[PDB]
Amino acid sequence: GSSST
Amino acid sequence: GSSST
Amino acid sequence: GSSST
Amino acid sequence: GLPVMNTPGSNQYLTADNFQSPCALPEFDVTPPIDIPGEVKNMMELAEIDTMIPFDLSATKKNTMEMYRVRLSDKPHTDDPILCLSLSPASDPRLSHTMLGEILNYYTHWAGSLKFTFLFCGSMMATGKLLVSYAPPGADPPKKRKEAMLGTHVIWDIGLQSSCTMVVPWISNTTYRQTIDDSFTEGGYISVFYQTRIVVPLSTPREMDILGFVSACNDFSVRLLRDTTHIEQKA
Amino acid sequence: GLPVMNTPGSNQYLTADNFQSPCALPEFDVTPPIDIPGEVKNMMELAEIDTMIPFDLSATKKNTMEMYRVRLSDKPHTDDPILCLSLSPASDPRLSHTMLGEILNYYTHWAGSLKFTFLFCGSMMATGKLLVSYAPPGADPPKKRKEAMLGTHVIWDIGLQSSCTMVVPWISNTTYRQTIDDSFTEGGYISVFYQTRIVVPLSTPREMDILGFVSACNDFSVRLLRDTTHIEQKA
Amino acid sequence: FCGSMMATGKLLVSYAPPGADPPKKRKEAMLGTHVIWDIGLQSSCTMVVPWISNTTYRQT
Amino acid sequence: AATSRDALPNTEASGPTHSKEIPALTAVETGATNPLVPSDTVQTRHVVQHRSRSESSIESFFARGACVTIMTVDNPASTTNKDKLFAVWKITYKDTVQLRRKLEFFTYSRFDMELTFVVTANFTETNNGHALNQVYQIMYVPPGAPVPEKWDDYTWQTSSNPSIFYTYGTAPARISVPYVGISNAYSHFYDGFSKVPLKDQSAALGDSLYGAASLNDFGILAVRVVNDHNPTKVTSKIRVYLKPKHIRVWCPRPPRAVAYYGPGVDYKDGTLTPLSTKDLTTY
Amino acid sequence: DKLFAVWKITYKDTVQLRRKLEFFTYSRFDMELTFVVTANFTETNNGHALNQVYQIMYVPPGAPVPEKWDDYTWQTSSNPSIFYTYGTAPARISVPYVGISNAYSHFYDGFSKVPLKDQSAALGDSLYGAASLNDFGILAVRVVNDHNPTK
Amino acid sequence: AATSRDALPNTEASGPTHSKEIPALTAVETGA
Amino acid sequence: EACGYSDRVLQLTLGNSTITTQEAANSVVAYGRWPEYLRDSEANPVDQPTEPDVAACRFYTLDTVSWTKESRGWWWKLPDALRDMGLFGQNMYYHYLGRSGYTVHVQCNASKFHQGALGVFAVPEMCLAGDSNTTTMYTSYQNANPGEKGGTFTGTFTPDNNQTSPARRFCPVDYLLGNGTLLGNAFVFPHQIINLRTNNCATLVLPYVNSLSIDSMVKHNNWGIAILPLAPLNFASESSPEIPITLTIAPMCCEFNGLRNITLPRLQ
Amino acid sequence: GAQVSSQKVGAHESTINYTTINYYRDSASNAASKQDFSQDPSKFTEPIKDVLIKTAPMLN
Amino acid sequence: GAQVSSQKVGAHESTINYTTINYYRDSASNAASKQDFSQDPSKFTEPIKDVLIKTAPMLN
Amino acid sequence: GAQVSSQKVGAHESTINYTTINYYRDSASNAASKQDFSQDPSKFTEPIKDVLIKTAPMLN
Ligand SMILES: CCCCCCCCCCCCC/C=C\[C@H](O)[C@H](N)CO
Ligand SMILES: CCCCCCCCCCCCC/C=C\[C@H](O)[C@H](N)CO
Ligand SMILES: *C(=O)CCCCCCCCCCCCC
Ligand SMILES: *C(=O)CCCCCCCCCCCCC
Ligand SMILES: *C(=O)CCCCCCCCCCCCC
Repeated sequence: GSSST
Repeated sequence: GSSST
Repeated sequence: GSSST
Repeated sequence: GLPVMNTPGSNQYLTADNFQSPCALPEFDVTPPIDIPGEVKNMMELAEIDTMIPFDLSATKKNTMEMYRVRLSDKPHTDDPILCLSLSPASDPRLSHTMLGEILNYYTHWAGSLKFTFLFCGSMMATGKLLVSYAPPGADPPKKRKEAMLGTHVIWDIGLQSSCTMVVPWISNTTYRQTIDDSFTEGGYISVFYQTRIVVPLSTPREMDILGFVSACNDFSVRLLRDTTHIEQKA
Repeated sequence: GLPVMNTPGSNQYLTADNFQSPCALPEFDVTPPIDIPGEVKNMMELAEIDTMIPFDLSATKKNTMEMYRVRLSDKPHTDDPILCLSLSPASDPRLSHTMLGEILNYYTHWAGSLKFTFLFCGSMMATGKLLVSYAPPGADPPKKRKEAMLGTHVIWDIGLQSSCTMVVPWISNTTYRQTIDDSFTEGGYISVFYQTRIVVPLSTPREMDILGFVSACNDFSVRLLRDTTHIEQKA
Repeated sequence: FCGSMMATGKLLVSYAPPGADPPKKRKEAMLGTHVIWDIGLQSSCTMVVPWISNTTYRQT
Repeated sequence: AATSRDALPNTEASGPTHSKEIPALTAVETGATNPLVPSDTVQTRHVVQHRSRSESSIESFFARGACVTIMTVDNPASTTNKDKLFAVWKITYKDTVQLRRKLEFFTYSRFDMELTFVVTANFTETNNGHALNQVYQIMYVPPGAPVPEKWDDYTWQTSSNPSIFYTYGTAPARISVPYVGISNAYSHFYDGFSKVPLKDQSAALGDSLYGAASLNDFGILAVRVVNDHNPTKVTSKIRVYLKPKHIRVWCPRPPRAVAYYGPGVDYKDGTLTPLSTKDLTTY
Repeated sequence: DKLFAVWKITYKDTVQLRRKLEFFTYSRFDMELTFVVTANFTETNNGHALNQVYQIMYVPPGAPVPEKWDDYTWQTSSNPSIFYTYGTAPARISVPYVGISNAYSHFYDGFSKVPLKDQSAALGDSLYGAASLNDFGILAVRVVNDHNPTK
Repeated sequence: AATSRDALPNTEASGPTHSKEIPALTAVETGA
Repeated sequence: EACGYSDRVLQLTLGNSTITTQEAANSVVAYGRWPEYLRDSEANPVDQPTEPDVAACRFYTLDTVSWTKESRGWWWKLPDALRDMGLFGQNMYYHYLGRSGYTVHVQCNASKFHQGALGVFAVPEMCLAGDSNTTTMYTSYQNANPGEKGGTFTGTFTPDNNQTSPARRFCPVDYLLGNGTLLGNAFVFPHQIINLRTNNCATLVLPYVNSLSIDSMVKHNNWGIAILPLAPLNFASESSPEIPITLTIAPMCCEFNGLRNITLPRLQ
Repeated sequence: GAQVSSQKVGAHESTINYTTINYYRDSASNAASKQDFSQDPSKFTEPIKDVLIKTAPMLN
Repeated sequence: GAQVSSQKVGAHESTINYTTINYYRDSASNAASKQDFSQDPSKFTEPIKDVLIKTAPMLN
Repeated sequence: GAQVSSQKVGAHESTINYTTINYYRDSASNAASKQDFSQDPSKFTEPIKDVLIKTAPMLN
């Protein structure tokens, strides 16, 4: 889906 | 939607 | 969103 | 702008492509469909309809009504063929222009079973037994009942049920055959013989015609769309 | 339209790319696979099969059946080599055309262990002990049993088990070697010697052949795909 | 086989049920019931002639 | 579940041995290759193996576009005595040698085919006239469909044949095609004939070429310059690149060792000595 | 003869990137190559030339190097090639860390050969600091278009 | 619900016959 | 086995025929696939197949050839080599289509004082090279199909220079496996070696292999059997030794489709 | 508004799918789905008023 | 309809992934996944009827 | 498969982010993240065996 850093 | 391998 | 056939 | 990288195929026009494009007449009020009879959903539906074979393409009979008539007579029994035909449904000149043959000439490959139905058009008083044969390829094409008997066949008894059908079952090495004359994908031999003879009483015509029809079975299919040679436009 | 910005690489054709493209034959009826025997999933499977070495490429024996035959005889013991070979599996002329050598010539780099198996083709009455050697690179190439003994080796006793295998273990400075003759990535020396001598009774051939085979071990791999020099098309 | 140990050989032992030309060449004998005998340590070889007959008993 | 990019097996440490187990002794007559690993014949250390066979999977080995043909076309002045050249090519991988040799490591294959087209043009006469940008038509004419006889005849209508209209100087054209064989796999080798010679038939009548199946296996590509004749003549070339995507292969074969000589396996006299001189006891 | 180019891949033909990398002894990296292509006329002619396509073929150590602008090697069945169209965006590809060592050596204090006593000096000789003679192979570049009246 | 890409019907195995059922005999006059 | 069973001692029984051997080197099953009948999911011709079972799936022995110091090698094609073998051949010529697997048993005994080694290779689609450098792919049906006598390999390529009446036959050069590839690599095909000190036979079980489920046996050969001397025959100190080589082959799981009149091929 | 459908996969290397988004208000601008139906040929092959039973006489 | 797979990361600067969407109905139009399987070489390296135990005599 | 990271915002007009999707199977094709780590210089500035205390004599 989406990774977030 | 999204498949994931 | 998403339809699926 | 979103970083993009143009790939090969960019700006080409492939005539078989399937893309969206802008509508030149936006918000156009389309006329609704009505339920017209006779809708077709697949070209093979048309191939499953019997159409009549121009069996006799002799120099004088071809391109005339006579080409569809196979003449029989009450002559003494012979083991010699009434007709001989190659199972090359798109390319043998007798099959290539039937509705089946015509649709096959828009495709490169065909597969499946076929069927030949013969109609006896003699008088009610005329009787007879005929042998309809299919020989799969690879041996000498049958020129005598003795050989034709050994292959797939139907012995037709003439009577109230006017017509008789022989099914040519899908028997092939390849999964699809070519729609042109090709030895590797050859289909074999269709032929008709006198099993006994046509017999008539007195006061009766001694010669008569049979008509023949070909159509596809429900297991029949075609593929690789192509242009036909059956129409052109020189200049 | 969506704001986009064309990046470098745009419109190029890289022959190693992996993009989607439009199908010229949409809705084509593909023929299903059948379970054909002998499917291969990786080229290294082929490299693990033993193929025979053309050891004797002398001017008269090369490009003839004789090149595969290493001649032995019952002569008195010597410490001199039966054969000498460089471990350059893609470039030494004796290895480069074996199936292993051939696959290696489509790649720039190779790594892993190999194995040499020799087959004694003399008569049952013939006996003998031979020494098969692998010397890793960096010293004088063995020309006498005395040196070859000091490296990796198998002393082969001839008998009912017709064949014997020496494994050339992966011993290298670099993680991969080049598939060409290169001093920095040199592999060392393969050689065979008489340990005792071939002995035969009377009424027996005093000379015979051994055959040799090479194949890759399960730890063997290749990389950087490239064109081979083993085929060309001048004009 | 009563030859020496050093002697080797393969032989074909045949049984042809009746009704055709009696085999005078390996080519015909091969087509009937047979055992290809490889000579070696097991000195002997057996071919079984199976009961193949039209009648339930044959005459002596 | 073992994938092409998985690491190969570790070397396990092994010590000295003195037993009746004889890994080194074998018998190749059986038809088998001895499955040995270094710890079978020497003392080994433990090594954690990281290398993989990812680049030698069948897919990766073939995952490159190879040139299979060069088609020549032109567009001359209208006044020329010679006809405007359009090209006709029978589709095949056997006009060039490199992809052919790679496919021929195997007897049979299945794949989807990607064709990429590189198009270049030039002037020929030491003129000073110009030419406006050319559009090319690459038409696939499958076995049975009318092959073009003139650069401008009715067949170029393409109502049913697939065609690519390529614009000069744009990205090279590209299309994909499914596995289109009439068999369950492509045969790289066919040990047979397309006809049985019968006794009751003349020899000419029963004859056919060795190893050839369908005379027109896959049809042809016909290429033309769509632009009308121009005062200054321009000649162009269309290079065709074939890539087998989604590929499966069966029955491995020794690779071609002497120069190709025709579409079959035939060889030419004077090309049969690939191997070079090297002495038996010379490193 | 029609000129095609052959270049042994290296960062040492120019000086600026070389000096930056040489602040360090060893390195690992993925390499991005971008290609800028320019052309011109040479003779004081008035003839024209249609737009050129270039082929940049990577020939790794061992593969046949082209001897003629049009010989069989340009088929590229296995070597990677870029067909670049003149006047389009500069071509670009990426390559993984492809070294045969665990890192690239910017300095190698050694030889690729040991000189042995039992062997002649010529036979044991090699250049100081040089490892694989053909470290990374070559790029071979050609104009794919046929000969044109104006050069 | 039958789609254009559905597989066509299987051939079912069938044996010898001797009956009053006459599939082969027909009458095309009917228009069928 | 402690009850005496050995790798070297085998018995094979198919139909009314049995082969025994006391000096085998195990046996090979090509690509690990045993022969099988055509499955319904892979079937193609719809007519009821003929499956002759024991009438055809039995061992047929071909004409014995002779191995000498000048022998370069022999070849046969399948099904061609069996086209005249009892009811197998009949079934073959009466039907358009046919498929079959095979047990191939090559026989060659000698003595503890003889030496030599035969490579016995089973090659799928064994296309051989022709004798011509004027016309490619020109080997005639008659020359491509020798039947049981088979053909031979040669150490020398010699081009047919008769342009008026060409020989139209194969010229299969031995180190090039008769097809332009090196013989040392033929071991990637299913094989065994008859090395006289070790074994007196080769046994190869071949599945039906093809790019189709069934095909014309009369037009197409599926397998080729190639036998080449990897190490030359030798004995004591005789200059001209000879030992025989016999081939016995059994069709397995063979089935045929498309029955008609019999095929009568032009074979000469 | 994305539509996700499956491909009928011919040559192989689960279900493989593909995605479709319509960019325009007018359905005329849409690509062709190729998700089409089949029908029985009867209106052309058997247009007779009395249902045909193929094992029976067509005329009774 | 997006497919998300991992990259095998070679030189480094978690799991790094990449995304794939198929744009066409025909699977033939798809790129190659390179998500391939390996198999054991046995059908070519050990095609013998009796299983080979490498520490044992190949001939017994 | 979208990766969302924050920008270090220099000149200003919450956290501003940006999005990244990898389009290729090979990590070598990826852009550089610039999400890099720092380390202490000690292996070069203080490579001595006994830990240095800067207020103390370097030599004792
Ligand atoms: C607008 C351009 C469309 C181009 C369409 C090309 C369709 C024809 C595909 C040809 C497939 C060739 C595959 C290679 C050869 C065969 O493997 C062997 N000779 C065996 O069958
Ligand atoms: C279609 C174009 C493909 C181009 C492919 C280029 C592959 C070769 C990569 C070369 C890597 C060069 C790295 C720099 C040099 C080395 O660091 C030092 N001399 C030490 O090994
Ligand atoms: C349904 O569509 C919701 C999901 C949206 C996915 C991203 C859309 C991609 C760009 C479409 C732009 C609009 C076209 C006019
Ligand atoms: C599954 O695909 C649902 C998610 C959709 C993500 C946005 C799609 C991006 C644009 C695809 C356009 C359609 C291609 C014909
Ligand atoms: C994870 O990626 C799921 C979200 C997908 C967002 C839309 C993807 C935009 C287009 C990517 C195309 C694929 C690149 C090969």
